[PDB]
Amino acid sequence: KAFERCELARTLKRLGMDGYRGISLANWMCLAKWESGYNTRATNYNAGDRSTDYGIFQINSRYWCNDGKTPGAVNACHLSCSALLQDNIADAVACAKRVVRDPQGIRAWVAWRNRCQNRDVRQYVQGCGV
Repeated sequence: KAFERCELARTLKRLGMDGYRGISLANWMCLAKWESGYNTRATNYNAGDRSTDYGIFQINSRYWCNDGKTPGAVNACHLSCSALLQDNIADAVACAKRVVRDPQGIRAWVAWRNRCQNRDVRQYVQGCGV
């Protein structure tokens, strides 16, 4: 599913992401925008280390979800990576909450540091009613 900007903003708000572990909704929006363009079926295989990024938040198979073909993988979210490809993002959000509970927080995604950190991220939620 390809989410519309404001549709996603309201959905994440309802799922309790606004201010989760100190992370504002606009930051989560900036993350999803740059990671997948708000698309839930987005996947990216990393030939270099044999892992794959799944879904709207592009969660990696080495630490977070199990896809069976990633060497030395752990499944911290206790989810099949398949779960991160659903139209309903409830599982993806539960796993993203798990990711940020680690010391790095939102910094775990390098794309966040490149395109969101120290930037005006208000634009991602403007006019959405959140």
